[PDB]
Amino acid sequence: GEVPIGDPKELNGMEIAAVYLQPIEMEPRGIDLAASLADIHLEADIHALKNNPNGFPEGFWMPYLTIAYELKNTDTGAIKRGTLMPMVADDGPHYGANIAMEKDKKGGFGVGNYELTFYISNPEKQGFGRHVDEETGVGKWFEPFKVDYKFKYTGTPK
Amino acid sequence: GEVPIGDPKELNGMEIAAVYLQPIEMEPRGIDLAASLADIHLEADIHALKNNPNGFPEGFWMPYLTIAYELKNTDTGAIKRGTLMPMVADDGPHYGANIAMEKDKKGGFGVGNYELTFYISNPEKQGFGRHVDEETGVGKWFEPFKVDYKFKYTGTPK
Ligand SMILES: [Zn+2]
Ligand SMILES: [Zn+2]
Repeated sequence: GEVPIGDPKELNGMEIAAVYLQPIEMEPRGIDLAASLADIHLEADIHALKNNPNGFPEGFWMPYLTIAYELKNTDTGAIKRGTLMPMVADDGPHYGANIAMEKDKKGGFGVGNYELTFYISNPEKQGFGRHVDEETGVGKWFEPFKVDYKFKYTGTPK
Repeated sequence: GEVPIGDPKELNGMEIAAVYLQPIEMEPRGIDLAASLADIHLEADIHALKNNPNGFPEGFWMPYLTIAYELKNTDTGAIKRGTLMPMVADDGPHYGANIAMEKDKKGGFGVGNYELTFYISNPEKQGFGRHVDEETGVGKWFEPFKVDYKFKYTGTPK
């Protein structure tokens, strides 16, 4: 199951949605938390809107983004942070991370009320280039920004 | 104002076409050869085919590839190698490099018959993941490969 986290935002020429899923078995091994040690996969779905000012066609996945996350259980105060990594599934690329929830004994990450924040930086931080000549050039990149979501976490999708 | 280089190749779930155009100005600075030192901008246009085996939607740009090129003037025997870098223009993302031809201080890269080779490695080299679970997983990435083109360079179009 895919559970939507809050409502998707249209910001800075992109549609930015958050969902969580069952833990994802991913390769290459070692880069991310193993699926068996996780309770969910947190995903950011980020695609260009129409009239994207940085030259991305409508619907294209936005690549080379840096996406940090903060996940807060507002009931318990438990907080965890990390970064999502780029990967591909049978239905296309996304940003994601396996996350231990109930499995994490270092904090109160069980069923409850959560706040999720993404801190998103533009592709130039990873060295992705942009044409700036008059003939082929595009608009300047957005400055780093945050999007916030509130959701109820009800357990690993079933 | 793109000049086609040879015939496009379809392999490993991708269409791989090459074009050149006038030199472009890229940010961030100090990575790509400066436009004034160049004669052309070489581009690799790489998009998913139908039924891409790694889950990329048809038409999507293929991101996180490592791509080198070798360019050989078959008339003079002059050969140069470099890297293509990911970037976005007003027509979307591509891999490209500004290249000195007539302006190459070594000489031998003027108007003539050329062989161009791309050497391409998969996204895992750059930390890109893939789902491997039964429900949403995708197959292995291609091993490093090359594709070859033949074309006539008719001079700097700047
Ligand atoms: Zn994933
Ligand atoms: Zn370019």
